[PDB]
Amino acid sequence: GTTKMVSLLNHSLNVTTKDGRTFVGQLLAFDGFMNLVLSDCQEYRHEEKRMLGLVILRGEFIVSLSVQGPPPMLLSGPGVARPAGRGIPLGQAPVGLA
Amino acid sequence: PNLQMFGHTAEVLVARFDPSGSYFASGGMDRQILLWNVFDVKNYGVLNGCKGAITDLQWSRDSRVVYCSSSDTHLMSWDAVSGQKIRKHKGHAGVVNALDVLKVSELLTSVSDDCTMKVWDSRSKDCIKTIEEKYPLTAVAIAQQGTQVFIGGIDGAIKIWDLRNNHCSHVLKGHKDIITSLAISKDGSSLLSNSMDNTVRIFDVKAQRQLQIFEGAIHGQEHNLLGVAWSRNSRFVGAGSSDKNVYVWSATGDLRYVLPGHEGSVNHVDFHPHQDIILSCSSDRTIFLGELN
Amino acid sequence: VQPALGPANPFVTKEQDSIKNSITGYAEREYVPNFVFNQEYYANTHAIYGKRNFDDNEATTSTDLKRKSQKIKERREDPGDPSILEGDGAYKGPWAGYG
Amino acid sequence: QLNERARKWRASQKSKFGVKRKQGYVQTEKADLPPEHLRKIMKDRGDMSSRKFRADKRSYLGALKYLPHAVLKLLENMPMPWEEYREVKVLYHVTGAITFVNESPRVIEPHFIAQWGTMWMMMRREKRDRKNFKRLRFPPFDDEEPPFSIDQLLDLEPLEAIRMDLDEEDDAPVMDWFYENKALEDTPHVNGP
Amino acid sequence: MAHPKSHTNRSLLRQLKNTKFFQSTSIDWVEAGLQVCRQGYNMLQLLIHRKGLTYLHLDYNCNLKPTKTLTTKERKKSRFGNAFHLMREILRLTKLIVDSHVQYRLGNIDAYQLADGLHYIFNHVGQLTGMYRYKYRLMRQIRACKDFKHLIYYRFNTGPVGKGPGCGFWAPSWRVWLFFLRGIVPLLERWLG
Amino acid sequence: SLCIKLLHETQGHIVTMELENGSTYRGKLIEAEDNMNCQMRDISVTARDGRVSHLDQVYIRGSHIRFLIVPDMLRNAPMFKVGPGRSVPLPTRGRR
Amino acid sequence: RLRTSRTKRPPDGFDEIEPTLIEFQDRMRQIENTMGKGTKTEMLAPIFQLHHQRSRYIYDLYYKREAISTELYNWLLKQNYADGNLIAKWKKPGYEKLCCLRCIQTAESKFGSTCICRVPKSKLDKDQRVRCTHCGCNGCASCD
RNA sequence: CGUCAAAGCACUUUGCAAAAGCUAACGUAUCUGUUUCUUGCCUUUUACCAGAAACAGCCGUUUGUAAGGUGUGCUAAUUUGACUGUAUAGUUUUUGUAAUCUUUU
Repeated sequence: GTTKMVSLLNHSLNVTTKDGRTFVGQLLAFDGFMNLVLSDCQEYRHEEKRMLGLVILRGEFIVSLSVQGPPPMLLSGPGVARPAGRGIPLGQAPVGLA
Repeated sequence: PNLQMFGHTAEVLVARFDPSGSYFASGGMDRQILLWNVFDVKNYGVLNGCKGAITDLQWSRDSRVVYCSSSDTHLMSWDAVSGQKIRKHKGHAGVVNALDVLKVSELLTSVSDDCTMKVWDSRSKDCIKTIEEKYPLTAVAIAQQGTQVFIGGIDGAIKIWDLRNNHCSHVLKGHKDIITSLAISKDGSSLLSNSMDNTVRIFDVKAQRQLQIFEGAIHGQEHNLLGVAWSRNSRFVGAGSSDKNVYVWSATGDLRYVLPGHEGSVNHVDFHPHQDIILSCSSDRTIFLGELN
Repeated sequence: VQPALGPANPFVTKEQDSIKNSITGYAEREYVPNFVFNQEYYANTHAIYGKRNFDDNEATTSTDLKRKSQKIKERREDPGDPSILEGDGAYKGPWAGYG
Repeated sequence: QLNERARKWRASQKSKFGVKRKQGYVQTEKADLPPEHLRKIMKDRGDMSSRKFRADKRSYLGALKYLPHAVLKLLENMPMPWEEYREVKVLYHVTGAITFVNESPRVIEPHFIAQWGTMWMMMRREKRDRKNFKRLRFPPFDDEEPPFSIDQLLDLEPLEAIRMDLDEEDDAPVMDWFYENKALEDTPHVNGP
Repeated sequence: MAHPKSHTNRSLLRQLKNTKFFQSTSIDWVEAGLQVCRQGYNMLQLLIHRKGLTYLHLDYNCNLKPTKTLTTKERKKSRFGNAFHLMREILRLTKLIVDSHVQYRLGNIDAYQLADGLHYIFNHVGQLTGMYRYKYRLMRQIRACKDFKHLIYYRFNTGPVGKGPGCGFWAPSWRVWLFFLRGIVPLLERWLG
Repeated sequence: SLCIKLLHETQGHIVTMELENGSTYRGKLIEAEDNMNCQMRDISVTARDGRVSHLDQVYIRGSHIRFLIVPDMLRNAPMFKVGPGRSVPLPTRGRR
Repeated sequence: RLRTSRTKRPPDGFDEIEPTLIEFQDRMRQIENTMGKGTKTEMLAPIFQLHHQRSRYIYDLYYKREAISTELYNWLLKQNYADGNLIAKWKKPGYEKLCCLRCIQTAESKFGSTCICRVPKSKLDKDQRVRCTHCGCNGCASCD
């Protein structure tokens, strides 16, 4: 399967681990064991913070996943114009009759 | 100026501005929607794919997505920024004739020759509702509220249906023949309607009687669906005719501007959302931007 | 509209009065779907024939088309059928003649 | 009254959009005729003598311009020795004014080499075991004599022509088509026709 | 060799097929050879008569000759030109190639003789058709077809079985004359037009 | 899988990691594994107490690793498509 | 399409059909070789009419009476005894008794379309029933 | 082979567009002409000899796209793409060494 997991790719995530710690950052790479790779990571042990960088977690260590934010980031047809004119028709009445 | 731009190969039908007032779209029998600028009046994308002829455009109220109503059951959807296909809303078993859109660009209504009205979501690719009458339907309009949908058929009976109830609440009367285009005001308070009796009547939305029967805009053997519009103020009414003339009314029951220019039957007249301009289209393969100083 | 104004030339014969693009009459381009023109043309012809015929021939109908076909159909010779070059069976086809 | 309204309506919509319909008419492919239709025209016209075709005669010179182009389509189709006759396609002026052979020979190359090699097999073998080889006379038919009646040739029957003795045991996977015109037109060993 | 130019495909033979004046059908090769060989006979006759040049008659073997014997005043009217004659002698060839098939579909000839026949014709076109005297380049297409003969014979002929007739390996000698028409056609229209 | 190849690519650089033990180790990485074994040198351990030490050579078991911490340039590295019947990611010229 | 001795034989059912198919060839030559009479357009009318019969025969033998094997019917078409292009239309409704493929060409006609024959007798007049010029149709419309 | 998405499908007829982007057979084929020059054989010019450069035609090829035709299916078949595609309860991840208590700030 893993169809849902590809959809998460390149989003800022909030990942709770078995220790209780919570890592945060974008998701670059993903596995069948749920090994996650995360970019520009920050733990929140708890009024606390730390800067790590690139972090590769195991599957054993991970508990839950949750998105913090969204993913980060016919030329010219034939037609031609002209000016005015607005000719008057001598005849009245509809197009087909006469 | 006036600006009579050429471009299409065959009979053009529908031409509309964005809600913003920065583009045209146009497309008829060509199987080609051709986008335009307003203020250096040049073409843009050739939206290609529809395997039936187009019968109705309508910009999404985001001014990005466009919706068609081909003669081969499809209702297409186009990214006007890029110009790629999004979907093919496959449903009806016949030729679609009209489209309508809401504020919320999400819901669409179409009208077949299967005698079936159908409401569409831009997320499902299927019908939300299916209202089967009996005789092939032709014109439809949805209110600003996102509640009342007006149907126009062959009986001369503009029926009114809500999205909650789905009951024949009311039926407009006194129109002897055929409806070619409904049109709700920018209030949500009154319709316009072209009959084959040439009585370009206005109706009420809430008591529900007539207001003013306008008379002087002929349909004949061609059997094209002719259009009507409300001006941005809702002062003027712009009805085209098969007499090559754009009969603009005063909405008080007075013909003010009657400007010719086309060499063939006229189809769908429109108005710009702010500055006084008139889009007028016609089998002829031509289009005008009639102004008032 | 803005009318002309003046006394109007009194002499003016029939031949001068009409506005003519090309001698006989004014001629201008038209944009009628052809199907309308073809449909229109036939109806007009029937009326012209009818006066010459002197017969109205009733009105055009539904179901009575089948009666009109049968009435035409009955007189017409039976198809020979395939495989008979010769007569006494023979193979008259759509060629067959009513009589 | 409503039933008739719709009947008129639907038809008008059908002329505008109509399943298989062009601008109004029903479009179709230019279907090719019976062979006898062309053959008759050649007989009836003859030597452009009679008045009945005094109209055509203006066009007939008009054709002259495109004669050199008819020769060239014809010779690039010549049937080849191993073939008994070959069927072709044609454009004719309904006036009976020219016949354009409208095929290109078109052939699969290792195969065609093979064939022409196999000719050069028989053709040497046959020169050594004949003794009295009678080469053609030329101006095959005398000057005065008028050209051949086509209807005579359709009776004659073709007569057999070169080919080589392909033993079944050894040349199994070519014997069933090593002497066709468009070899394996029917199989998946080629596009289609 | 140039590297080919970008272009949309013109194709004459599918334009003519799109007007209502040409129809399509499928027939036998030798029929449509005779068809041409005739068509051209008439297309010259009608030109000869329209000039009122009615004291000359073309033989059915594209051979032009006077009957009356003329004054110098009546000869200057005859004096047909470099084109018509080239156009004619291209027919005289087409007649030989076709007749020499007609003739093998009577039985007269039989295949092996016919292949040889064909081969003799191409390799000797200088001698059967007096064309070279209206288009002297032509003596290049001739010289080549002679310079194939040599090359083949002294590879096939020799073996242990070499003297006369037989051969019939015409394919190379045939090519030469096709590619010639490729280049003449276009010019010979302009001249005939 | 890509989460393993990234590891193999940080061989040579200096790595930080965390074990179930509770302590973190820092040093040059010499060899890794698909299991997540490791082989490092000049390691500077720091436990829960804060106690620093030195370990010349070390082997590990992946099962015991919680997570790694890898150099910054290893985010521009290529992440391939892999395939159904291949172990190592690598780039792929052939069919698919 | 001429087959000779020393060739592939056709399928088994064939040689019952043989006589009738020769009956057509014999008649067809008799039209070619003879001279017409009226206009040079009319002169060619009896080719198309005959050709229509040859195909109906086979269209009859395979689709109604059922006296032929699929193997043979196909062999007949890819041998040009019967026009498939035509027979195709006979299967389609509306064309169930059509004369000649040439009467259904919009592109032949001065303007517009369709050999007057193609029109259902119902509508058109008594004066203009007449006959087609191509083939000498006379009410090819499926019914009238 | 498996999944998902798109699309009728295979075969065919015309129309309309393109076809050095980084040195390379649109065509492992190959013909005629015009102009400008150079040499041949020559005096009637044409018709030609055999080299060059510059332009042209013609016989063909490929691709995309649009509309059609035949046969088959639109209660199906086929094509086309895309893909982080495999099954493991017994030691390195998904059938647990967990559970529980107490003290310090």
